[PDB]
Amino acid sequence: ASTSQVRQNYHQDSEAAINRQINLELYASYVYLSMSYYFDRDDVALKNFAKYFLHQSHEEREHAEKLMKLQNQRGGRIFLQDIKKPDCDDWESGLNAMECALHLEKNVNQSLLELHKLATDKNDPHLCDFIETHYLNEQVKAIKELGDHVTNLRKMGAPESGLAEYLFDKHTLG
Amino acid sequence: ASTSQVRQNYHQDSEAAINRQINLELYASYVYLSMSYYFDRDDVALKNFAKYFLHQSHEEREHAEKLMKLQNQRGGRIFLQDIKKPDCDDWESGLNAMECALHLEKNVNQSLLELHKLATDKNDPHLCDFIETHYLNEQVKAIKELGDHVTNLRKMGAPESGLAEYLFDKHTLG
Amino acid sequence: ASTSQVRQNYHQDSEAAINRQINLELYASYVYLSMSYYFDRDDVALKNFAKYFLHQSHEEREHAEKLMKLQNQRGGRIFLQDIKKPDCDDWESGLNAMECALHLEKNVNQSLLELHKLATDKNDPHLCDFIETHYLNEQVKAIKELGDHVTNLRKMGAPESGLAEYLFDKHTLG
Amino acid sequence: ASTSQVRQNYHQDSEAAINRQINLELYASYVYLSMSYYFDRDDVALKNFAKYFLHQSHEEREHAEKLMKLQNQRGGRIFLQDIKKPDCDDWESGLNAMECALHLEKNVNQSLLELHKLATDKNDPHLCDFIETHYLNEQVKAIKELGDHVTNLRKMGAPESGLAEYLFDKHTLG
Amino acid sequence: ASTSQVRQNYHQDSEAAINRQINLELYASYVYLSMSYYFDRDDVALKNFAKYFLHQSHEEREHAEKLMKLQNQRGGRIFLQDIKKPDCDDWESGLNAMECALHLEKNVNQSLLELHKLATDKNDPHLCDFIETHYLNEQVKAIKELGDHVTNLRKMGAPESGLAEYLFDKHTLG
Amino acid sequence: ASTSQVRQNYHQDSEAAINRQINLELYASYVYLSMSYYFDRDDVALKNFAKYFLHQSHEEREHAEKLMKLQNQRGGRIFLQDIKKPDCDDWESGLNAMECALHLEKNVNQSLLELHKLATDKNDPHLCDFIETHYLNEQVKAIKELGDHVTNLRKMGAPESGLAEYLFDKHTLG
Ligand SMILES: [Cl-]
Ligand SMILES: [Cl-]
Ligand SMILES: [Cl-]
Ligand SMILES: [Cl-]
Ligand SMILES: [Cl-]
Ligand SMILES: [Cl-]
Ligand SMILES: [Cl-]
Ligand SMILES: [Cl-]
Ligand SMILES: [Cl-]
Ligand SMILES: [Cl-]
Ligand SMILES: [Cl-]
Ligand SMILES: [Cl-]
Ligand SMILES: [Cl-]
Ligand SMILES: [Cl-]
Ligand SMILES: [Cl-]
Ligand SMILES: [Cl-]
Ligand SMILES: [Cl-]
Ligand SMILES: [Cl-]
Ligand SMILES: [Cl-]
Ligand SMILES: [Cl-]
Ligand SMILES: [Cl-]
Ligand SMILES: [Cl-]
Ligand SMILES: [Cl-]
Ligand SMILES: [Cl-]
Ligand SMILES: [Cl-]
Ligand SMILES: [Cl-]
Ligand SMILES: [Cl-]
Ligand SMILES: [Cl-]
Ligand SMILES: [Cl-]
Ligand SMILES: [Cl-]
Ligand SMILES: [Cl-]
Ligand SMILES: [Cl-]
Ligand SMILES: [Cl-]
Ligand SMILES: [Cl-]
Ligand SMILES: [Cl-]
Ligand SMILES: [Cl-]
Ligand SMILES: [Cl-]
Ligand SMILES: [Cl-]
Ligand SMILES: [Cl-]
Ligand SMILES: [Cl-]
Ligand SMILES: [Cl-]
Ligand SMILES: [Cl-]
Ligand SMILES: [Cl-]
Ligand SMILES: [Fe+3]
Ligand SMILES: [Fe+3]
Ligand SMILES: [Fe+3]
Ligand SMILES: [Fe+3]
Ligand SMILES: [Fe+3]
Ligand SMILES: [Fe+3]
Ligand SMILES: [Fe+3]
Ligand SMILES: [Mg+2]
Ligand SMILES: [Mg+2]
Ligand SMILES: [Mg+2]
Ligand SMILES: [Mg+2]
Ligand SMILES: [Mg+2]
Ligand SMILES: [Mg+2]
Ligand SMILES: [Mg+2]
Ligand SMILES: [Mg+2]
Ligand SMILES: [Mg+2]
Ligand SMILES: [Mg+2]
Ligand SMILES: [Mg+2]
Ligand SMILES: [Mg+2]
Ligand SMILES: [Mg+2]
Ligand SMILES: [Mg+2]
Ligand SMILES: [Mg+2]
Ligand SMILES: [Mg+2]
Ligand SMILES: [Mg+2]
Ligand SMILES: [Mg+2]
Ligand SMILES: [Mg+2]
Ligand SMILES: [Mg+2]
Ligand SMILES: [Mg+2]
Ligand SMILES: [Mg+2]
Ligand SMILES: [Mg+2]
Ligand SMILES: [Mg+2]
Ligand SMILES: [Mg+2]
Ligand SMILES: [Mg+2]
Ligand SMILES: [Mg+2]
Ligand SMILES: [Mg+2]
Ligand SMILES: [Mg+2]
Ligand SMILES: [Mg+2]
Ligand SMILES: [Mg+2]
Ligand SMILES: [Mg+2]
Ligand SMILES: [Mg+2]
Ligand SMILES: [Mg+2]
Ligand SMILES: [Mg+2]
Ligand SMILES: [Mg+2]
Ligand SMILES: [Mg+2]
Ligand SMILES: [Mg+2]
Ligand SMILES: [Mg+2]
Ligand SMILES: [Mg+2]
Ligand SMILES: [Mg+2]
Ligand SMILES: [Mg+2]
Ligand SMILES: [Mg+2]
Ligand SMILES: [Mg+2]
Repeated sequence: ASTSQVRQNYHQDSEAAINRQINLELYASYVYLSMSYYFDRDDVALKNFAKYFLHQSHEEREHAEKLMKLQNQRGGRIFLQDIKKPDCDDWESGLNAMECALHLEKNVNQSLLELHKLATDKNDPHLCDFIETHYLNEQVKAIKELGDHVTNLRKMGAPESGLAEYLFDKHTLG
Repeated sequence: ASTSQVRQNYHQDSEAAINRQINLELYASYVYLSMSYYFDRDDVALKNFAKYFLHQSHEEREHAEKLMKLQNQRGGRIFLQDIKKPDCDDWESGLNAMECALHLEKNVNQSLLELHKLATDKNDPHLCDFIETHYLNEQVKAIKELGDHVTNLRKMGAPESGLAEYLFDKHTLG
Repeated sequence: ASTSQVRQNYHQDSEAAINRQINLELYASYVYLSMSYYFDRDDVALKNFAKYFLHQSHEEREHAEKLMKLQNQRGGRIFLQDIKKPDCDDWESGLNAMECALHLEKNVNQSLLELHKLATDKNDPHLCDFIETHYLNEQVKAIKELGDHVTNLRKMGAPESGLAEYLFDKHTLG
Repeated sequence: ASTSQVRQNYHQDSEAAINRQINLELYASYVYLSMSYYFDRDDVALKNFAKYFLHQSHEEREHAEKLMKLQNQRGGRIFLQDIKKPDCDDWESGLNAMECALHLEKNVNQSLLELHKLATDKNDPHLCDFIETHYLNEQVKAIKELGDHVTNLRKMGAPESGLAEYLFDKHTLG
Repeated sequence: ASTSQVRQNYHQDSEAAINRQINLELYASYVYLSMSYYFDRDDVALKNFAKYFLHQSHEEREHAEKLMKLQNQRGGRIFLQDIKKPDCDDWESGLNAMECALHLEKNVNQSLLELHKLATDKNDPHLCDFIETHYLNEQVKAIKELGDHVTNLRKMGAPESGLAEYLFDKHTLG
Repeated sequence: ASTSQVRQNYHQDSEAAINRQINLELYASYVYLSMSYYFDRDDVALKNFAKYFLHQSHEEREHAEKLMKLQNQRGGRIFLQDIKKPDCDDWESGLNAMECALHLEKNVNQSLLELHKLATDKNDPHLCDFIETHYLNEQVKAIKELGDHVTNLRKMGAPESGLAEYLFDKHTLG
């Protein structure tokens, strides 16, 4: 029951919201892992799409670990939940995977914006600064990058043009 | 429906057993992640226990990735399931965590031995060699290491001796 | 007549099966040599297809040499047969050559799997280990690579698109 | 009485067979030590024969140590027996010593093949892989090398030609 | 049917004669491969004879490849035939193998001299220069080397003297 | 029967005493090998005790080899006997093993002192110098080191204190 010796200005609602965000980052890690190995299939065979999404996957795990570190720094207690399987097994195309990644990153951003609103409501400037420093601009850059990629693949003629996804794999992701 | 152009001598039962093993490796990764951050709590504060279990966690993710690579190499299709949360939130002590890790690694080994029996039953010598090369001796070394650690912590007087877990953290894990 | 001073646990059927496999590896070497120089024709002119298949050809010769070394290591006696000319003089296209190479590598794999079954039947664990160590995973990687290449060429629009085979030559094989 | 915390899938018969093999490797070490110092006698005086057999002797000790390490890795218990003196004090000639070494290495190989059959019978794929990885191909190479040496010494005119054993000592073992 | 865009002054008889020579070079490659592994037998065991003939074998493959390159350079079309097994399985002795290699190299030279006569008859100075530059002096050097080796082995007392072949292996081929 | 051409001032009793000492050094090597792998057990798990005794074991083998070299230098003839298994399978504790090693080294020293008395009685100053140079001060240093180790382990509270043996392993043997 008794309070952590380190805990100060750290609301129970913020503690719970941080545990929810840890789960979402691990979910995103899992989604990108699934997408990566789709592109390693012998009937898809786009190795730089596979490498790009595997790197994305490793970055999400790092995002989760930093939130776990934060939870302990502030004297909250980590509570883990199941990591749900991704919505899709078959990602259809390079373009569709990039569109799904854009959607994932905007949903993660919306979660972080809700987290920041809560930290603002509870007058937790350390937690506001943590989210702003480590997460919000990373999300803005990730979303911009994925939008750029979706744009190029559409302009090149994906997903009908297998030549488009092949040349994008070599010139943008390679 | 139609068969992968690469698939040869790769039974549907082996394909399914590989997907089950991918889930178990990701589960083990999650268990070690949970254990790691327990030792980063301000009321536990054993930083080399935390580092040791985080490294274990990263190794399990690599074990899962190599099985995903194998699935595609042989022309099977990855099917992911939810990654269950670990059995414990509170791991009690350095000794208890090490005993739980020993139990986890023996359960993963038993799964791999069942997988090898199936590959033997289906006359899949490539899959037998894959399991023997990349997994069986890694498990034997992991189990031996964890047994050694449990032995030292017990002999030192853990878990009642907080001095024992502190000195083990510095001299064996540091 | 009299037995080799080194021979131990090496069945006459295994000895004969090794000589058959030596011939098949030299045949595969010859098939890839033929394919290589097709791409060096002035009316085909895909230099990285030519280089890729020449390297394949040199690797098959190395596969044959290692089996010849094995035969002598175990005290069997090499018996050579004619190396048959390849089935084709004209390989039609980059895509068709890659499809023929995939077929060749799956036939060589099937031969090696029959060889392993025989070594298992004759309780020859050294020969089983030799095949697993030096051949089975090399075949699995070769087949996966060729499947990936066939997939990309088809998606790019080969064989009708001469642009597809030209750009594949530069970006994947170059 | 109670079971090792590490032990899994490790039959008592395999444990005993490993202890027998440890003794045989130490015996082989002793045989090669005896042979080495025969060639250091002032009335034999073949220094590269002496060096060759001393290196052989050190390799057998390493073979024994790795089996001792395996016994503990799998949670079996080492049981040592007397190391019998070699069959001979006087090895007669370079050729006779090489013929005795060929016989020793084939007997050690036969022991390892019996060990592998037992591990196969007890469905111990880790132990099968251990024997295949560390022992079976080392034996095949050792036996082939000794056969080659016996062949050269016989062709040169040993053991009647002291010139043959002298020139072999310099050109093959030196 | 229609003519290569590159073809100029290249008679159909020269084109056919080049295909015959490609087969003979691949045959010679095969003969030297067979001879090499004879010397790797445990009951022959002359490792520098084995290395010498393996290098010879690799040089013949290079001779064949350069003729394949020539065929395409001049706009002819490669036509491959079966590579016949060597005349012998058992080469008897170092001296006999060297005598067989001398005979092989003189037969290859006679083929090249017939090829040059044809190129002269068809007023093909490029093909005459190609044969003179890349083949005729290589044959003269190869034949002289093999004659020197046969001479030394005979003078040393081969094939009855196993000491002769052993010392030649070390001092000339080593 | 007839005498070695090198033999001078080398009594048959000294020759026999040297063969007895060769056996005792090989016995000591075996005792330290057994002790080493006791500390590699998963239920003992003191890796620097294991390393220390393995090094001791290798030093005893070197002691035996130097006596074998001496036997031949002086024109005596090596006669080997069985190497008896150690008195213990289970060495109980770090302290007990160190006490057993102290006892072993004092027994080996007593043997060497008897050997020196015999060499003195037979007026063999070369053999006296050999024993003094290579053995007597090595024994005195070994005995002093083991006494120091026994003293520290007792003062630290071994064998009841598992913490004592763990910290000794790290700070003295590590
Ligand atoms: Cl608070
Ligand atoms: Cl609160
Ligand atoms: Cl990464
Ligand atoms: Cl605030
Ligand atoms: Cl940023
Ligand atoms: Cl940006
Ligand atoms: Cl920015
Ligand atoms: Cl391009
Ligand atoms: Cl299949
Ligand atoms: Cl199936
Ligand atoms: Cl790591
Ligand atoms: Cl099988
Ligand atoms: Cl391993
Ligand atoms: Cl280990
Ligand atoms: Cl190991
Ligand atoms: Cl046999
Ligand atoms: Cl047979
Ligand atoms: Cl190459
Ligand atoms: Cl078997
Ligand atoms: Cl491989
Ligand atoms: Cl691969
Ligand atoms: Cl691989
Ligand atoms: Cl068991
Ligand atoms: Cl049992
Ligand atoms: Cl050595
Ligand atoms: Cl098995
Ligand atoms: Cl090996
Ligand atoms: Cl070999
Ligand atoms: Cl080898
Ligand atoms: Cl023309
Ligand atoms: Cl013409
Ligand atoms: Cl070469
Ligand atoms: Cl002319
Ligand atoms: Cl030249
Ligand atoms: Cl010359
Ligand atoms: Cl010249
Ligand atoms: Cl004397
Ligand atoms: Cl005397
Ligand atoms: Cl050492
Ligand atoms: Cl004296
Ligand atoms: Cl000293
Ligand atoms: Cl001292
Ligand atoms: Cl001193
Ligand atoms: Fe994230
Ligand atoms: Fe794992
Ligand atoms: Fe300390
Ligand atoms: Fe091959
Ligand atoms: Fe051995
Ligand atoms: Fe040639
Ligand atoms: Fe000693
Ligand atoms: Mg959620
Ligand atoms: Mg990202
Ligand atoms: Mg709480
Ligand atoms: Mg669900
Ligand atoms: Mg989507
Ligand atoms: Mg910033
Ligand atoms: Mg950052
Ligand atoms: Mg499961
Ligand atoms: Mg691990
Ligand atoms: Mg399916
Ligand atoms: Mg649940
Ligand atoms: Mg537990
Ligand atoms: Mg291994
Ligand atoms: Mg590995
Ligand atoms: Mg065939
Ligand atoms: Mg290949
Ligand atoms: Mg035969
Ligand atoms: Mg035909
Ligand atoms: Mg085909
Ligand atoms: Mg096997
Ligand atoms: Mg392998
Ligand atoms: Mg290889
Ligand atoms: Mg025995
Ligand atoms: Mg050896
Ligand atoms: Mg027992
Ligand atoms: Mg006896
Ligand atoms: Mg003998
Ligand atoms: Mg191997
Ligand atoms: Mg080894
Ligand atoms: Mg011909
Ligand atoms: Mg030549
Ligand atoms: Mg034509
Ligand atoms: Mg014929
Ligand atoms: Mg001939
Ligand atoms: Mg010239
Ligand atoms: Mg040249
Ligand atoms: Mg004694
Ligand atoms: Mg000592
Ligand atoms: Mg005597
Ligand atoms: Mg006894
Ligand atoms: Mg004792
Ligand atoms: Mg004195
Ligand atoms: Mg001194
Ligand atoms: Mg000394």
